[PDB]
Amino acid sequence: ITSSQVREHVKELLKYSNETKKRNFLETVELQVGLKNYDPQRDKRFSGSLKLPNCPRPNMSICIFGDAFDVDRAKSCGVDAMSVDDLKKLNKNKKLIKKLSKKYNAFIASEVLIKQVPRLLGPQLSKAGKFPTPVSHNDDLYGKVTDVRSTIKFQLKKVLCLAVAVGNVEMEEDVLVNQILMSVNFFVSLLKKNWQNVGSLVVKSSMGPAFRL
Amino acid sequence: GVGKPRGIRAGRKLARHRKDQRWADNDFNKRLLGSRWRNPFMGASHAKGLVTEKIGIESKQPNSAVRKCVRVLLRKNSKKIAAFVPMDGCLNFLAENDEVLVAGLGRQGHAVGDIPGVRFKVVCVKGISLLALFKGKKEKR
Amino acid sequence: FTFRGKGLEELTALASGSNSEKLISDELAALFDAKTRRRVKRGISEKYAKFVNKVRRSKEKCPAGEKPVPVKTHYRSMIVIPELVGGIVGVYNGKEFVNVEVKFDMIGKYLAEFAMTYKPTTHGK
Amino acid sequence: VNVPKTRKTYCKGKTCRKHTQHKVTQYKAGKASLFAQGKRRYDRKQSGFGGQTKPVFHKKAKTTKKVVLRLECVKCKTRAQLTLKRCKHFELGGE
Amino acid sequence: TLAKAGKVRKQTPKVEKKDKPRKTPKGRSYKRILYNRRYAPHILATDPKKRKSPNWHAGKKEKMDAAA
Amino acid sequence: EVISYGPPNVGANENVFGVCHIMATWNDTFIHVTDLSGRETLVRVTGGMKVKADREESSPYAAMQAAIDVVNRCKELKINALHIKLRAKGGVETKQPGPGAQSALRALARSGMKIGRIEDVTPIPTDSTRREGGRRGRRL
Amino acid sequence: RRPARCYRYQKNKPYPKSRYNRAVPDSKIRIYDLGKKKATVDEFPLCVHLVSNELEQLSSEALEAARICANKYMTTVSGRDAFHLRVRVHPFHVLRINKQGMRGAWGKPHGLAARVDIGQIIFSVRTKDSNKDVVVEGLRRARYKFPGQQKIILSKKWGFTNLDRPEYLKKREAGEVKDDGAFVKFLSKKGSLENNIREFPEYFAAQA
Amino acid sequence: TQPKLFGKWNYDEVKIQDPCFQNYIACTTTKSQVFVPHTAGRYQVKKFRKTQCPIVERLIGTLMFHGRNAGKKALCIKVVKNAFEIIHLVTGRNPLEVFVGAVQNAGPREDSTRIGTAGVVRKQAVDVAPMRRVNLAIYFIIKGCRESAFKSMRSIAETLADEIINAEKNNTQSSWAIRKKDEIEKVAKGNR
RNA sequence: GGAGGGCAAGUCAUGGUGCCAGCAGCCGCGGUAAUUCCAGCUCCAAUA
RNA sequence: GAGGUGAAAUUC
RNA sequence: GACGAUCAGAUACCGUC
RNA sequence: CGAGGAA
RNA sequence: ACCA
RNA sequence: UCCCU
RNA sequence: GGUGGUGGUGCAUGGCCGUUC
RNA sequence: GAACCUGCGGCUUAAUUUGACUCAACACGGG
RNA sequence: GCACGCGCGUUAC
RNA sequence: CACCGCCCGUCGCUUGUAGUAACGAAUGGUCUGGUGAACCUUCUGGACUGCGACAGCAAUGUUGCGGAAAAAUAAGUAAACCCUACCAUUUGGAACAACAAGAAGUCGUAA
RNA sequence: GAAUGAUUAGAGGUUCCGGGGUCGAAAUGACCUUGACCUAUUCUCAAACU
RNA sequence: GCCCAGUGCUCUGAAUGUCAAAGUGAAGAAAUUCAACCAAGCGCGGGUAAACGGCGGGAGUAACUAUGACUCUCUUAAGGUAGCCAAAUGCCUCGUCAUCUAAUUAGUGACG
RNA sequence: GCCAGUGAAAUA
RNA sequence: GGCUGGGGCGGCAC
RNA sequence: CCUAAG
RNA sequence: AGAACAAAAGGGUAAAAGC
RNA sequence: GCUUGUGGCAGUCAAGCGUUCAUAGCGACAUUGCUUUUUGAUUCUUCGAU
RNA sequence: GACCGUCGUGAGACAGGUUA
RNA sequence: GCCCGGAUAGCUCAGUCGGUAGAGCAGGGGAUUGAAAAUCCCCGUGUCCUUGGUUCGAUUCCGAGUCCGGGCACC
RNA sequence: GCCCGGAUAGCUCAGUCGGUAGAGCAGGGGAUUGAAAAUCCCCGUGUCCUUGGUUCGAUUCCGAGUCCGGGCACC
RNA sequence: GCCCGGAUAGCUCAGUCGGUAGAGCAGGGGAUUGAAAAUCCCCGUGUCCUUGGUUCGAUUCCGAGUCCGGGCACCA
Repeated sequence: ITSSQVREHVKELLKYSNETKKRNFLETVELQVGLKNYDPQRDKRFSGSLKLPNCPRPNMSICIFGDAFDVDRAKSCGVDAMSVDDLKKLNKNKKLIKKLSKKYNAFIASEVLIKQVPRLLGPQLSKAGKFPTPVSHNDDLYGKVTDVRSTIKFQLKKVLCLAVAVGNVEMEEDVLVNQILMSVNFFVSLLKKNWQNVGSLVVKSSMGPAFRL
Repeated sequence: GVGKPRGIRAGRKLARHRKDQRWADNDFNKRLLGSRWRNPFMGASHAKGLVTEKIGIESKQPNSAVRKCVRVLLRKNSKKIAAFVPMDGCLNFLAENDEVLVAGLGRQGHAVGDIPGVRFKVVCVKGISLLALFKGKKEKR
Repeated sequence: FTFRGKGLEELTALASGSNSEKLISDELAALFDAKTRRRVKRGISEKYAKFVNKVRRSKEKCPAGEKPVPVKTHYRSMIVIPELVGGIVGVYNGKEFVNVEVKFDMIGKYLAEFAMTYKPTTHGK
Repeated sequence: VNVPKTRKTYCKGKTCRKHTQHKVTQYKAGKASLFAQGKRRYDRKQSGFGGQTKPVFHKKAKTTKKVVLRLECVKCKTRAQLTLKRCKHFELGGE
Repeated sequence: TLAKAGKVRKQTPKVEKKDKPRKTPKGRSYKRILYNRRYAPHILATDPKKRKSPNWHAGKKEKMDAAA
Repeated sequence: EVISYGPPNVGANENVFGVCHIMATWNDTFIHVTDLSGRETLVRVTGGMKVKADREESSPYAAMQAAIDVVNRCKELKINALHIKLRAKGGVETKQPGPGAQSALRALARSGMKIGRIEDVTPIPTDSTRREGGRRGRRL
Repeated sequence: RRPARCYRYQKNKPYPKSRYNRAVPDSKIRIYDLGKKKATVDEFPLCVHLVSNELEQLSSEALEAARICANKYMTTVSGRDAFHLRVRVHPFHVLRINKQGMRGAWGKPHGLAARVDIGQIIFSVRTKDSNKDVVVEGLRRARYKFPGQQKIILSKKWGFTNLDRPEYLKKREAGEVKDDGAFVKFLSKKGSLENNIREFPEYFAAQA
Repeated sequence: TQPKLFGKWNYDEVKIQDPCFQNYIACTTTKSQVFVPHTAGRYQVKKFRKTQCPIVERLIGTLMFHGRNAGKKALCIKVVKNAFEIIHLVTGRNPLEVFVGAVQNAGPREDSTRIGTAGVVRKQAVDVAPMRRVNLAIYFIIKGCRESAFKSMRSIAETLADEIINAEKNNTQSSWAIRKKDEIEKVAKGNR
């Protein structure tokens, strides 16, 4: 709870383990948070790294599609399909628009809708996990998929999600919790007023918990 | 007893009482208060006069009619008099300014049931009885 | 450019045909309405015939100075005969005689149909 | 009297120059109280009694202030440039 | 009015009076005749309840003869 | 459960007493309940609280509702018996009970309620003071 | 009114007081011909006219009175068919009056009169021979009215009248107005027509 | 053997459970068991004869009641027969055991007597009699039928049928009849 | 000097008038068939 | 809520 | 006297003072 | 004229 | 007559 | 049934 | 000097009829 | 209330025959 | 007889 | 002529009337304070005249005495007149006002 | 008896739209009386007309 | 006599809105600048005229005629009450009728 | 739990 | 405040 | 007074 | 060029200066 | 003190009154004037005495 | 100096009336 | 004495930016009543005050007199 | 002579902002009454003073005028 | 010139701590009625002043705008 105990989630919580000495192999810590919890559309992000610094952790197939040319916008990589003859029948509704825009990351496709997005395609999907975000959709979905694959930084969109990092095993305290904060930027604060907008969260590394608030 | 007192010594009382309680009579109260002398004739039975003008008067209640009347000026008295000219053509003889002889109609007071404020009768024109002028074979001037 | 019912002349030959006997030859009969046909075929009066000739003299003797001698009649029950066209007959109504110029159109119709019998109503109060 | 919000009124700044659409609001007011020299000295009376100062102020107005047109580009990045239209009363873009 | 004076009399047709056939006895004679025409014993004779009116003879020539 | 307030003493053979005052005017009716000392008010229901039209502020109906309304409130005070003090603006007014009188009582008895002694306390005066109207009074 | 002192002279060029002097107390003689108008232009010939010999201001109202008594007799012994009394003066120059208790004052208009140049024709009328003395005696009237004045002269023309032009119009027996050039003869002069004339016509234009 | 109504409707198929209506109705009698609702009877003679009238005869009567159009029982007997067939085809019940119920329900139990004193119109609480109750019930039922039945292709034998059904149900939204039945009591419960 | 009543005397199928002229002591007469007006007739009363 | 009237209304 | 109400009208028959 | 106001 |  | 007539 | 008159007075009247019933 | 019908009033008209006027006039004078 | 005002009725929605 | 009956007052209208009190005047009468004709009486006065004596016989004259006209006088009776109060009898007066009488005037309705 | 804009007055239309009349009276031809615009005339004016 | 709306005065009164200085909170690094509450007073409520003073106006409106106790009205607290006058207040005014004069722009008595 | 998720808005 | 056929009320040739 | 009455 | 050119009056203005 | 509108006072023309006739006696309209005890303008003389 | 009317909150103000 | 004003039947009284004259009451003939009031239709009655002008004509629009009718009169 | 205020249905007075216009009373026709009042239902009414101008449109906004009203004219 | 309150049906006004717009009266339709009231049912219309942001949405929440209402203070 943004208090002294931050370094109790960090410093005092960095060698908890669950057995004997402390092992003999590398470490793996971070600092959990989110993306903005807005609705993955209107406003929740912009630009600027923390860091932070990371990438996947497990899988990365997100979202990118629109026309017959959006497939190759997911061929030399791996993404979801919006289909062509579906935006007039079933390419969006609940578990539909989901499918294409409901993965884990967010979305990195382009744009093309017309008079249909106030309760179907572009619509039903927003806070679900996608609704047309900033993925430099013009050359494709790879270069700006540096904001959708690796490096990172920590593009935090769709539904929660983000990253963190600072050191290895044991050598951080005030800058461990203050490294977790450092592992937060346009995700912990931003422009006009943004020093906080949530309730709680989690964190650790592999040991056991962090802040007991 | 009754109200009146029956004493042989109380004559005086009864006397004064009668003289008093007697004023309640109009006939008495009338002549007693030299009233007769104040009327237009000054008690008199008849009076001479000059015709001031022949005027007509309307009948009262159930009757509707133009009564013939002459406004007369009594001589020594000098009063305005309302005088009813009798029978039919009568007023046709009364010329304005002539001399007329007038007398009352049934007890000096109420005029004949019909008339309004008239208390006199006309009997002579230029000193010629009306009746006389009323019947051809008699007189005319 | 106007014409007339059935040919004013055909009728003068139709009425005064071979047998110009009864004022209304059985010819003219075919022309009139049932009511009229009824009457003639029933019992028409002779007076109606001397009245006829009275118009006759009025139509010729008068110069083309179009001044017809008005013929007077009470025979309001008479049905205009073809030869009766052109003359101005004075017809009684109730007060006086009405002068009416007989047009071709008023044939087969009762001579009374023109002598207004009453002055309809104007108003105010 | 119907102005039109933003209209390319050439202008400059510079570090810009040429034209540039300018979002053009009219000018408002601004409090002063307790900063103005006007105050720093005009706090007086002198002082157990006072009055004010020769110009204070009942004169005779004109019944027509002025539009403080405040044109300002966005590319030129600067700087909110004032203009002066004079004629009241009126109001922004109708039209 | 006024000019309406004696309207009646002026409008009345002056009838004349029947020039006395003979005479009307004035004196004990008249009182005598009366005595005879009414209080003479022939009238006090018939019922005093059924004797005629001293003027039923309104001058009616038809009832005038019937009586005499 | 419920937190009654009648003194801490029950018993289907232990009678509770509440003094019910009832004033019945020809305009309004009152129903009051109070300690047998009458210095602490409990229940107070008047016909006015029971209807809309000012004319009905009397009524037999208003007496029923104001009556039954009190009995319910009374079972909660844990009181079952009621003493009745009946009045009717005695003063210098029709010392006769209103209409919502026999109506109020009746309602209390029907809706259960036990009835203690019954008094009539319309204040009859010894003298008097110039009544309503004067000399001739309500005329028409 | 205010007498005839603001009377005949000059003392002021000519304040015809139109566009520049707005308030001209309206005229006085809104008549002018009052007589047997719509005349024949034959018929009521030989005109006798009333000339004034004296550079004056024959006032406003004055000209009126002229008309008044003018017609009065004109008619009163000759008829509505007899007159035609052509006004023939006419009254411009708005004169003015006067009224800081003596310091620089211009006039406010005060009645419009007219400048009888000494020799000018005034209220002059025209009628047939048999009206001579009629007219003549009458105009006398005026001379006696109106700040006189007086020609009561007998005339000729031109042709505002008879009017000598006597030998003239009595010569233009044949015609009326142009005449003028010689071309589109739409004044039925007689008699053929066009053809013949249009022969002779250019028949000379050609001689040049 | 038992003479069924219109030839196909057992009378003994019904019984009057409530005691109120027991004598103020016809289903119950031997004489009442008629094939045809036409008796040209002589009811309406004494001051209670109306009772002995075979309930449906009453219905037919109250039914031919609008002026010009009516006055001919002949037909009305029909409109009532078809209506019974139609009521059966819907609840397949002995339509008398329907019409009967309806009669018992549609009769107001309370009314207000208008008793005015010097301009003011006051009312009192009045309990409605049995004979009056039935009379009102039928009068009411039929009254409504015509209501809709007018410029409608819906027929009386249909309107009526549809009515007798809901009238038995107490369906306050489908029976112009029971509407008043309730309102009359309600308003009456107010005036009381 | 009267003739509806008081107050003796017309029940004239009389003429004129039409709430006008007028009568009438008091009742009341009179507004087109007046028993009271004007007048005829006949009657009554007191009778130089 | 009283009060007051046929109803109510100023009134408390 | 001041007010409500009632009345076509009410400084009146009722009502508040 | 679409079932007809005060009566 | 009003009541239905 | 006596309210209305 | 009559006849005749759906011409006037129902307040001059018979006869008849309506109303109170 | 509606359109016709018929009586009464009214207003017209050469003339619109006239009686009757709250039940006790008005499809009544057999209209 | 018709700008209309009444009263029996006839036909009907 | 019977509630569509009677009927009251305001104001108005129509036709009229001059009362009671006061004041004015007229006639008459009385009081108050004065002026005061005339005449009875009174004190005067004494033309004129009668007598006696003396101047002459006489007209006349002196004086004594007596009667006695005008004049004048005081007290008195007191006419008229005036002033100061009061009585009686008559008679007078007006616009507006007032009173009297009447009605299917007007507004309402008291009884 | 020139532009313009004012203003007098009658004349002539072999003239058109209407208010009065006529053989008159319902697409009445035809003349008719006041206005309504020409046409050759008459009368008198202009700082802001020539 | 009637007017408490106006101006004044004056009462516990109003469930609520302003309302200064200190005192409090919030923000800067302070200076300082924003805040919230806050006595009276104000404004809201009541009484008050032998307190200042006030006291309307037009339409219709039969029983010749003019007429208003009649009603209609638009209306501000209230719409001049007893009483009283051409008066030391009355404009027109020398008011109109009397009365006192030969005569009255004076007097007095009337009338509104 | 969540990839499923409805609803007015999904949580350890 | 002023200009003002003298001041003023008025009007603004302030 | 005119964002066009620029 | 009798109109039109916001608004007074005058100037001006016709492929226009009017639309 | 000018000026004289306004006041006052005379005057020409003769349509009219004056019953017959314009002028005995008066005169509409229109027009010429005198007057300085009205009144109105004006501000020259006199508030550094009327 | 002093009445009243009438305007004015007041002071006063009336080519209003009244008196010394 | 100058400033406005009305003049209209038997008596009290209105008038397209002239061209025609009216109700009211008196009034006589009716409808009406039992008769009458009241009321409703009808009659009637005149240089619209005398002069001069304007017009085709004036009661009217003009101008003066005229009678009676409200507002102005040493110092 | 100066400054003010209106005017709207037959009458007394509402209303508008530039589109619409009203109420009360009167009145016309039925109903109740024996008949009138009262009362009850039904109904119709407007150059928004004349006047030019603006405007797409004027009762309404300007400019002029008529009428009926009130208010100043002091030294 | 500051400081409070409001903007809702034709009128007067309620109104989630973001999910519906509701009273009372007027107006209208009907029953009742000697007349008029009072009664008694049933209805009628809403950018919830405007413009954007918060939210899945918002009469509501916040900023800003115009208007009206309150108040309090000065004025050379």
